[PDB]
Amino acid sequence: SKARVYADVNVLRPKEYWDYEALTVQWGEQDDYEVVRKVGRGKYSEVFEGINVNNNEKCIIKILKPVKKKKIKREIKILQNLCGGPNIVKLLDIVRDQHSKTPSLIFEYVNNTDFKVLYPTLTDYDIRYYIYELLKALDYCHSQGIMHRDVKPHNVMIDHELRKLRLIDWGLAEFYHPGKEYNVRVASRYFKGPELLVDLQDYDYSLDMWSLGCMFAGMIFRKEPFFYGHDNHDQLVKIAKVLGTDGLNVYLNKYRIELDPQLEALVGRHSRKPWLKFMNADNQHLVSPEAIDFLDKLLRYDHQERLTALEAMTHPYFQQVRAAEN
Ligand SMILES: O=c1cc(-c2ccc(O)c(O)c2)oc2cc(O)cc(O)c12
Repeated sequence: SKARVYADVNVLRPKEYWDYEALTVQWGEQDDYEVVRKVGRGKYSEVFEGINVNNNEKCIIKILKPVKKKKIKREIKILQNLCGGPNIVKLLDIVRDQHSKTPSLIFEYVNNTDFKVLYPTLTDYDIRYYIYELLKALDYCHSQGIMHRDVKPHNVMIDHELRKLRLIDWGLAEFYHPGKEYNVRVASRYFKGPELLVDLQDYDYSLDMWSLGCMFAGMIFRKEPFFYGHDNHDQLVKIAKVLGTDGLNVYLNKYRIELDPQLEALVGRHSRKPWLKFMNADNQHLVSPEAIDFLDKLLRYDHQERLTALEAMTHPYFQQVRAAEN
């Protein structure tokens, strides 16, 4: 299996571009940046609104928890490679504590509203707009040879007033190389593509399109997370109970994959549930044939069948957003 688009990006570029292990970091001044207030946290970092003391401008200070240096340089390399791309978070500086050497990444500040509060207020038009903005970021990183591998609302910062969106947390992102077998313990459970869940390791940028599909279903159906598995086995069961097992079977057969007996037994057999069965009084104003058609084209078991980010942006679902831009 191989990407249908941008498969040669890292092939054609100098090794300096994707060989992140050979990076030697230029450390800035730790004292340029002061923590103002904690805003976020996760397994690998803590995140603070900060102040650049030279120019009194806001910034984000992402303090990294202990991890292998390889992973730090990977995230730094990918951020440098993508800095300036549409809707990609801007890495501004890289600094460290002198005594403990704990690194922090300094980013542009985005005046975010949390998705659990923001999304329920978004009109049908806003959903189209912000998803279009997120697609610009994904097509860009894909075009630059990078898979994000952790698309989810928690990693999409939205300053709603300015209608500004940024794709953040590149800490699980990787360079795409034709034929490479990747770790499948990426993404957050509710957003893991079937490839991850059945152990297909030669995946590509299309993994992000599945994750975007999950985010999008959660928005239009007002069911967050859309596929709510308690563990990775359960996650595949939850998918199969919507897409149906006949489709899973064709998929597995195509890529010569068999499930673990325990996993196979848990998935069982399930008819496909048509998308309209998720419409209700709460989500009615958001669910249209174009939304459904676009969703259907993202949530396919076969990663090769999913729309690319570039095709996604051209879907008639976005035609109003494109017209506003043109
Ligand atoms: O502007 C924000 C920027 C970031 C951020 C930026 C880059 C990252 O690699 C990351 O992991 C988080 O994270 C936030 C997290 C928040 O809760 C609120 C925010 O405004 C931000």
